[PDB]
Amino acid sequence: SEEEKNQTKKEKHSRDIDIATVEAMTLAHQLALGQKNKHDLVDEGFNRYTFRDTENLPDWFLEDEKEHSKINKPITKEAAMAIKEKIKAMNARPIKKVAEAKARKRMRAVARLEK
Amino acid sequence: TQNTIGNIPLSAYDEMPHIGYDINGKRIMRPAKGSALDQLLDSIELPEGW
Amino acid sequence: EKILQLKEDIADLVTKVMENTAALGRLCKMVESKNPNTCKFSMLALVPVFKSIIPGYRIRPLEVSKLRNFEQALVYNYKNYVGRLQSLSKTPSNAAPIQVSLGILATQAAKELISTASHFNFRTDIFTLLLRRICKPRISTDPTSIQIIQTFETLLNEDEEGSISFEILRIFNKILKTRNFNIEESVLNMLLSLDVLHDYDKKKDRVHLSKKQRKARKEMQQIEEEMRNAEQAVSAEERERNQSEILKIVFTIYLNILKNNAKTLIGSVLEGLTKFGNMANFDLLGDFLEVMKELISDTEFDAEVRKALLCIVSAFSLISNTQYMKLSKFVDGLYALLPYICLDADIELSYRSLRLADPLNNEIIKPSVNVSTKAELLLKALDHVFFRSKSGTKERATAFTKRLYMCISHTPEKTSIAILKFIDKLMNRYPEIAATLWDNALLEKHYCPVV
Repeated sequence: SEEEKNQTKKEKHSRDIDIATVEAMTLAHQLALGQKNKHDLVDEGFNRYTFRDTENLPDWFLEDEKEHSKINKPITKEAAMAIKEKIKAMNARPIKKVAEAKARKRMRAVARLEK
Repeated sequence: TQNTIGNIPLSAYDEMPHIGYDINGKRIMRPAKGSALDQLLDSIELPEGW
Repeated sequence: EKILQLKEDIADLVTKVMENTAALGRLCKMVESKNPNTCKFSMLALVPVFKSIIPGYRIRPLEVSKLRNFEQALVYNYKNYVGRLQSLSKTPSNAAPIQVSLGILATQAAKELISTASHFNFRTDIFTLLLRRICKPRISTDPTSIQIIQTFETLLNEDEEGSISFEILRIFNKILKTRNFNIEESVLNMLLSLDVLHDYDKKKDRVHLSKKQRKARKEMQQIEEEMRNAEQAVSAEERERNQSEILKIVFTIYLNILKNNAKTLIGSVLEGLTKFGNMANFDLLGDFLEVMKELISDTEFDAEVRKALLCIVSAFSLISNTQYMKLSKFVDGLYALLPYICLDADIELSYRSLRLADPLNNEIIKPSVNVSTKAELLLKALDHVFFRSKSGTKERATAFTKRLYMCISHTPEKTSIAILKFIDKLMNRYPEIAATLWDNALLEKHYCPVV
């Protein structure tokens, strides 16, 4: 029962690890295809916003910093593709909603013969 | 690099048993023939660094 | 007879709390260690106390009526209550019979709680305490197991919005990832019970109120109108989120069993993949079928006969379940298998090996992939060819008949009756085509006066 509590330390880790944004996705591409290596990103990591304590500070201050501490790095369409392919869940497009989509478009094709 | 095919689309080699050629010309074979179960698993619970 | 005095002391404490905050804390002080009779007679007596006294609104999120000391009383004492239950049911098979009986009665207490509790935020502890009891390689000495499976089944049949089911299957996934899928098939039947996933659809007598009271009533009605519409929108989004993540959990559970290849579990795996299929991403339908083709091709390198029959029946049931919207290797799967089916002696076997309970409404619920032995698998594969999922094929009608007649020579009696009953239905469809030689006199009086 130790692994029942030790594997969860990796399961919760890989939630703070997984990519959510387009801005993180581009940099993951820039690693994957050989454009930027580890050494290049460690240079880029030193921002306008580095060397900041975060654990001692009250939440009403950090919730105003974190909103406004986002450096607008350039994106790609190549990254936006994959991040839309990452978020799309299972029940996003079932048989039901496909049949319903055609049921919508048939009604539209009828409404343009009503005139 | 060890794969030696540039900014070309990987649309090519989708019908080949190899991904390109390398320096001193030999066939870089596609490494594994995975199961249909594992491929469906990786489209529900996607891999760690996907 | 000290037991009788203790019974009456606890009885007095029950009549105190049911009809007060120090008494419940005293009842938790009763069950600590070393005294088994106080550890069992009160623990099962606190169950109707908690059944009557638990407020279902998610208690503990931190005037005259305090309702804060009472709720710190209920919650803090409930921590050590369930924590005591944790220490009770963790005892392995190599223990004292008193301690083991304490474990059986503890899980009995827990499964009684779950039907009324699991509302407030001390549920995950009880869910671990029952799923860790179910997920064991050996069940032949626990009478509770069948009943706990039943309670989880009911839990997944009232759960409309999907919050309960997701909180169960996260813990359940943890257990199935630590232990390399050593499950008892009844647990995949409780996986089938999930109703989250599928859809299948006066003027005279008035108490007089003040003007300020009536205006308060109008405002309260308007607040409740907002609560109706907002909770409808929230739960409609919650159902979508829970479907999206439960289907991720359910399928990865299934396909990892399809890695390990346990001989008994595949039937229940394909129970799930056909029921909870057609609610996936609709790009996965081609992927599911290509998996079924793969699991056919694995058997083509040589128990496995069961697996290939399952693949055929499952595929046709999948496409016949596509109710809302608008197959070569599977018909050819049968056309190749029919020698191997009849060449085996294991055609008739009741199949009650490791499964304990027949899950829910087995009279109404038709287990459309693993109905009986294998005789009804041949029947339902052929029914799912020539009566469901078109594939008309008069050529294949003549071919399947000519292979069945080279299978009558290798059949038990009941199976040959059923096969000839299907050939009667093929004479209904395609007009071309104790004893031992029964009723073949009938069908061979449908060759000679017809052809």
